[PDB]
Amino acid sequence: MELWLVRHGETLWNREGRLLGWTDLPLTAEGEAQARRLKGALPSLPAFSSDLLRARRTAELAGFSPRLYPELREIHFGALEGAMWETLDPRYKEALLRFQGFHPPGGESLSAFQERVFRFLEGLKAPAVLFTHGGVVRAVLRALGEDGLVPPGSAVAVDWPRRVLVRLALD
Repeated sequence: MELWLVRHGETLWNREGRLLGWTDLPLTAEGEAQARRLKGALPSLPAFSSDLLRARRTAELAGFSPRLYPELREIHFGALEGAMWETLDPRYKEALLRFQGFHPPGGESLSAFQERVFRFLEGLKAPAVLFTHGGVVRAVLRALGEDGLVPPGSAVAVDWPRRVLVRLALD
């Protein structure tokens, strides 16, 4: 199934390097600019989006009217919400780097996050554009055997659950 996954535009925490999960931050001026550039670059397909502000706003500025699904939200970092990557305990840094064995207090485990994301993708019956988060795109790319890091406001199209089709970044 052709699916286009879009990483929302940047927020202040991108430059600051803080774990951004369910904390509902707004896009920055540049973030909104990134979203606008996506308009006309994404296919005209049914759209879905994380219900968090930054994702919804990206979808809007990209020219879509998506149906909201919390299942497309970034992982819930719990007590680690807002933590600077830099100061993150080695055990947590490693878990996030290797994308495994991560269960922050008061948050969501990486295994539960993957289950949530993949269950949502499984339910899609036809091609669609998904406005989501870095961790979601990462989970998908990693499951397809590729490096999952993509720039804010960029997109990736995949043939789920078989392969990556294209990565699109705009300047």
